[PDB]
Amino acid sequence: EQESVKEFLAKAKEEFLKKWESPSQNTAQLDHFDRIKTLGTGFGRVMLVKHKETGNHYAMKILDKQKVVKLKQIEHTLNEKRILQAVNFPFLVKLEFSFKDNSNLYMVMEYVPGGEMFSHLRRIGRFSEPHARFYAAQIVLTFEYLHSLDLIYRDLKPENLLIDQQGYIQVTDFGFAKRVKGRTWTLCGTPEYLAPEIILSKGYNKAVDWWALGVLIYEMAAGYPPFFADQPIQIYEKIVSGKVRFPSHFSSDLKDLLRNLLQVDLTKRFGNLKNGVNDIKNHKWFATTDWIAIYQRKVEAPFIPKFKGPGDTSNFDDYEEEEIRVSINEKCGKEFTEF
Ligand SMILES: Cc1ccc2c(n1)N(C)[C@H](CO)CCNC2
Ligand SMILES: Cc1ccc2c(n1)N(C)[C@H](CO)CCNC2
Ligand SMILES: Cc1ccc2c(n1)N(C)[C@H](CO)CCNC2
Ligand SMILES: Cc1ccc2c(n1)N(C)[C@H](CO)CCNC2
Repeated sequence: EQESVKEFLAKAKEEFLKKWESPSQNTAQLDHFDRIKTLGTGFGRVMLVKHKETGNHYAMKILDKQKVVKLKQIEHTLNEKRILQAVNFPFLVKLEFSFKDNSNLYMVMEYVPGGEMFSHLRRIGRFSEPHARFYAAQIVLTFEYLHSLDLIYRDLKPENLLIDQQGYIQVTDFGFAKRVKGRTWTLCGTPEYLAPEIILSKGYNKAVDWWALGVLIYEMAAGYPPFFADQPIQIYEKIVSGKVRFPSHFSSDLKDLLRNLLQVDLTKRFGNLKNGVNDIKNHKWFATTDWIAIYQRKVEAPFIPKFKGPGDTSNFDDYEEEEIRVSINEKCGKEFTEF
């Protein structure tokens, strides 16, 4: 559909609000699926499952209700599921089902077989600037979409970006995402990717996602993130200084974009100025990017992950296989009424 960015975002917001104000609930149950393999573990696990009637594969995120309460994650788990059931964008993973039982919360999403961007980045070492720019353009469009809905993402990093069968990104986890008008205050995220105003316990806004994009672009093009150290306290000291050194192989345009995204003063940071996302989209580093062609998935990707079929797990790693235990008695019912 050929139309302005403004009209596209206006309709996107109308559609999001309809699902936001009436969330879907209870759309499957656990014994509708066969368990295949644990894909990741950290109050929660991600497991490859297969729907018994259709044969379709899904990634099932399982959260232990007792651990969420103790780790003070209740509102974040409610945010994640409510946001995931309401969004719709080419680079966002689709939630197909959600439900809960006596012990756990379950979010059943499309399974993306290509693996995490993190794995591919670490195998190759670094991405060339055109390869990094292909991925970065998808994040810029996704953040323009999310921010226009008043959503902040708050966990951009290579482990949260999966690569699909066409070589495009799927942003998968929404565990820290939140609908925010104005400012928000929770400490969350991952140390290497935190903006200075999060570290300093300030009231912060969507500018923290544009800072995180600067960290991601740096890490994709260098092979390592710009602020790193053995301990979080030392990482935080480097972030708040904002002193950054760039590899000599970085182009001048890449360095300029990064100095404007990794701007410690949030009131001067690209993405947070009067022209908003257009200061990023119009930057010289993106001069070759065809934004419509990226959105429509018409650009050939830099590479296609190797995998054998929709159930192949070869691009994910191996974890001890543990039970999914469901109590005879219901736990934490009041806390998760809305889920
Ligand atoms: C499909 C899949 C596998 C492994 C993981 C995963 N998803 N995700 C996105 C989690 C966050 O939920 C973080 C990355 N590591 C484990
Ligand atoms: C009762 C309540 C309201 C709002 C919030 C909340 N609890 N908590 C504790 C979360 C963490 O889950 C972050 C702080 N801001 C939102
Ligand atoms: C440059 C331009 C114009 C119009 C649009 C556009 N880009 N994109 C890529 C959006 C998403 O941002 C969807 C396609 N239609 C509207
Ligand atoms: C294997 C399995 C099944 C069911 C349960 C279980 N384990 N355990 C041990 C839990 C967790 O302490 C408590 C008992 N209720 C359900």
